[PDB]
Amino acid sequence: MKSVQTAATSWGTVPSIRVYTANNGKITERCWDGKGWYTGAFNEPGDNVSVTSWLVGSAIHIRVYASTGTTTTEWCWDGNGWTKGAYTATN
Amino acid sequence: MKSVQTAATSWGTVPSIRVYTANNGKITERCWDGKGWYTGAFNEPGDNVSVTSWLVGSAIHIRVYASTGTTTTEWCWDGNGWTKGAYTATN
Amino acid sequence: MKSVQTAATSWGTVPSIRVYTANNGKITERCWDGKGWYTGAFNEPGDNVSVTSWLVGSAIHIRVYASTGTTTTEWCWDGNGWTKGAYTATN
Ligand SMILES: OC[C@@]1(O)OC[C@@H](O)[C@@H](O)[C@@H]1O
Ligand SMILES: OC[C@@]1(O)OC[C@@H](O)[C@@H](O)[C@@H]1O
Ligand SMILES: OC[C@@]1(O)OC[C@@H](O)[C@@H](O)[C@@H]1O
Ligand SMILES: OC[C@@]1(O)OC[C@@H](O)[C@@H](O)[C@@H]1O
Ligand SMILES: OC[C@@]1(O)OC[C@@H](O)[C@@H](O)[C@@H]1O
Ligand SMILES: OC[C@@]1(O)OC[C@@H](O)[C@@H](O)[C@@H]1O
Repeated sequence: MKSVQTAATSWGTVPSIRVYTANNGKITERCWDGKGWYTGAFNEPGDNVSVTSWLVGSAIHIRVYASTGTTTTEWCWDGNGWTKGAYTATN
Repeated sequence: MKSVQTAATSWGTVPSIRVYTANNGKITERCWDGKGWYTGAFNEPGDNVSVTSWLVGSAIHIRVYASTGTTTTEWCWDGNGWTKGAYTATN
Repeated sequence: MKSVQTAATSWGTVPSIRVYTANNGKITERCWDGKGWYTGAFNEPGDNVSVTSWLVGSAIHIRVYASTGTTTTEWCWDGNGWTKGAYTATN
């Protein structure tokens, strides 16, 4: 019995938390902004996940690294929707 | 599981570091505060681990996400003990 | 199928990002500082990887925890080359 795999990030002092879970090839996102957990907009394929985030002033930026096989895809949140990032592995 | 699985967080400029290792279904904690590595109070079940933390002043707040199977348990350090948090993977 | 396993850290407001990938027993590093992804100096054996980093002023310090079997090795970046750290899982 394998286990799901998670990645977590947080920012500010409320704080906001985002937890990403890779489960059966699908990565989903749960969100905390101080008043209960809810399901976020991130939904992308992957068996492995890592995450980092940074603030510019008050604006959060999130990068999620989703891996299937040997291919890692980066996904970007910059305040107005998830988009694919430029990340590639060694060529 | 071939190898153990780790997660790490750090805070301040000394820094303090906490490293969580999932090994044989148990997660344990090693701590650095600038003066040598020692074993921390965290000990909970899990095959997978992730962590995030934030400061309020000089006071650290840690959240560890411990997963076994498809069950992810959030553990909260807010200065005095590890308490089960409100996190669920789905409302 | 099995997939590679990653860990990510970031700092500053550009930001700089480092992504560590464990692939078939080797951990390598990809780097972003605003101007394209490139291959970093980090290269160490391991089947699992986690990372944390902290700034002291504008100087970044990175700790990478590489695991093979039950043995976790800490690798330290402090501005001038990767060195093995004092981390042990026991004692
Ligand atoms: O406010 C919720 C939300 O917009 O926060 C930023 C990202 O985590 C999004 O996926 C998420 O749906
Ligand atoms: O704004 C998108 C982006 O430029 O952000 C920094 C890195 O995450 C890049 O790979 C990514 O394409
Ligand atoms: O000083 C050690 C300690 O109290 O630091 C905060 C948490 O990491 C605890 O598990 C840990 O025992
Ligand atoms: O104080 C505990 C708590 O409220 O902290 C913020 C989140 O980690 C919650 O899931 C958790 O229950
Ligand atoms: O500029 C790239 C670099 O020096 O940045 C700090 C560390 O990530 C190093 O491994 C890496 O080669
Ligand atoms: O400067 C290296 C070092 O002292 O930094 C703090 C911890 O990462 C230690 O394990 C490590 O040896």
